[PDB]
Amino acid sequence: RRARSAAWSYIFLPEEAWCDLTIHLPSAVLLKEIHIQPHLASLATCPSSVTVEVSADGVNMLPLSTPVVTSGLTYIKIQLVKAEVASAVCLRLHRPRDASTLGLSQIKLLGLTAF
Amino acid sequence: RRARSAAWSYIFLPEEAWCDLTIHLPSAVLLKEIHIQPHLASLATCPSSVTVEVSADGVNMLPLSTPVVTSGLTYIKIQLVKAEVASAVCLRLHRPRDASTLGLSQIKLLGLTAF
Repeated sequence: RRARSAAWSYIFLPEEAWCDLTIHLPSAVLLKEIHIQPHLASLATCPSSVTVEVSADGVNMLPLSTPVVTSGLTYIKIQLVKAEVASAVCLRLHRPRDASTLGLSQIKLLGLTAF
Repeated sequence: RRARSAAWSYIFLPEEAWCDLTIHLPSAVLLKEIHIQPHLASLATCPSSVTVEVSADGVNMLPLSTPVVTSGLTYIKIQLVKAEVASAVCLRLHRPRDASTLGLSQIKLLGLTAF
């Protein structure tokens, strides 16, 4: 807490409105919750809206729902009502409403494997 | 900048969702823009939505429009299309979306007097 430096910072072009982060798990697991941690020192760099793309095959992303508004949140916790298999998870992050830089502290993919 | 302490901090009760700040000008002036500065060190304490109540008589508040969403903004600038007389300005500030404390740095009422 109060690290004052973003772990990952993205610079937005003026034409660009969505930044993609794609996580390829080594094997397909059941996915229940996804936790995204914005930068606590500056919530101006927090994304305005985050939609979540998952893929059971890992190459064809069939996402989950509408984009969730994440403005003014110290911690983004996205929880699935239905747990679904996902060998790859892609995250489209919108441009922040005021700042032009995207600040993320940590991305967590919580779930269970079989066997 | 980076003062790390809010100039004014409000503690929210769990039942309370709106906090009112009422500014009584000594004389009625034309009002064009209202500038509200949230706490720059922590935008978790920034209000989620701010509606603006003005009053020409100063005792009967006839507000201006729907509440403006202010989540994730380093600076709240509210500008009137039509300048209206206002001897008193009241500001209802919503509870922040994540934090339970309201952090404001400065409130500015920009306008013109006659004569």
